Amino acid sequence: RTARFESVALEQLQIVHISSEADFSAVYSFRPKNLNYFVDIIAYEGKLPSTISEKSLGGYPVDKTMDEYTVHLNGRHYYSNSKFAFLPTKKPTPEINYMYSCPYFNLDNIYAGTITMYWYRNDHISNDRLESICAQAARILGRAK
Amino acid sequence: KERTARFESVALEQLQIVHISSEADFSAVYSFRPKNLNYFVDIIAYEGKLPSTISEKSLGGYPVDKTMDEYTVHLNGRHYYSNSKFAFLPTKKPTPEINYMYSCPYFNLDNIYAGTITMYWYRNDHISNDRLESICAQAARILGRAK
Amino acid sequence: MNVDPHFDKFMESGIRHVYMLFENKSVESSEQFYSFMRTTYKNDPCSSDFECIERGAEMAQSYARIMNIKLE
Amino acid sequence: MNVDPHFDKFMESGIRHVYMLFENKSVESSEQFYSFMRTTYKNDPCSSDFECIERGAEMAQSYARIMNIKLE
Repeated sequence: RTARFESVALEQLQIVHISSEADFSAVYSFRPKNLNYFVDIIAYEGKLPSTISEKSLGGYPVDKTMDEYTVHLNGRHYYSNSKFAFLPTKKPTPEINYMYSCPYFNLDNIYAGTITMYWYRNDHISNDRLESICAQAARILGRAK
Repeated sequence: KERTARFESVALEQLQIVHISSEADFSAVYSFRPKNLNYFVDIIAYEGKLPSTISEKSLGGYPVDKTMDEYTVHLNGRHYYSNSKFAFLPTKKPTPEINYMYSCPYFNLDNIYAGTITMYWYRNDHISNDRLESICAQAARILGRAK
Repeated sequence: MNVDPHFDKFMESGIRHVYMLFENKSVESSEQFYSFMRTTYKNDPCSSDFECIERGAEMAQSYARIMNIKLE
Repeated sequence: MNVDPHFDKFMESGIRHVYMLFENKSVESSEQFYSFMRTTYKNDPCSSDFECIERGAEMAQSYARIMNIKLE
């Protein structure tokens, strides 16, 4: 394999996590290429929600029918109070008050994963700062492959 | 690389089988580019009588219109047949000399829509859709493995 | 996507009826499973919606017993 | 599709307004074209249908004039 994408997924999530002042932030990544049957966490920052704490964060099945998937294919960002399509667990995670996320597309211009920010406290910076932090990192992951 | 060059040898093998046993007038293997994206379609091998509307010009680098029925019917899992709509025939003109097309998709090792096997007639008697179905389907399985 | 609608039926049925009960999901367990579902399909493709929904189920089910995978 | 929908609007604009008028289409000509469109998009993506439709067209026509490709 060529890693290198994960070196860049680390650097950008650093920026995303701190700039957004989120509690927990993750880069999700789809598999196999262009079929998006599975979703992995390839980098996180912050403290894991209690529902994924001591559990594998990889190889979780993709429900293409949840809102976030379809919304990302329309090309807009997703936020939610209680819907975490990609978070690697079936259990609900009510300790999350808010999630904001944006797709990133690889060099072949295909939905390849998400950059996602999570809040345990119900306060968070504006969605507009969330967008520009998100989009600037999305653009960098897209070039990285 | 020359992965395509190997696939072309198989494409030529399976097209021969399809053209002759279908008794078509004109048979083609179409091949989308780029992988997974399908903005362009190429004839990579044909048999039979080139229709006038695509003689003497290039049969490569033609653009794909994804709103045309055949593209979406293929992605819905069906064979396509029509006596006027030729989504992929590399020409913007109609081709009234063609009485009937029949086509089935093939898909590659990665299970992506990668192209089509198509037969064409200039007479309006063709063997039944039912025979063409299994003729087309057996060559589709083999192209799908040829990566 | 531009996916083989039959493999995608067959694969999604395998995932929702079996693979999502897997107690130990990981990167390479999904890739072994995908590699088996892909090769099985490609050597003997199912031809229809109804045929795929149910060959995907019972083949993923077989895979579970072959490589002896913990469920529920 | 699961293509980046903004690049898709952008690439299809260039195709349906310019590339379709290329008098000499070929494996190569269509390869250089998509390669130019992908590079330009990936360096400076658009973030809007109306923008993407419109930049895609201009860049294409600009590529056309740059490479001196016969139209009509």
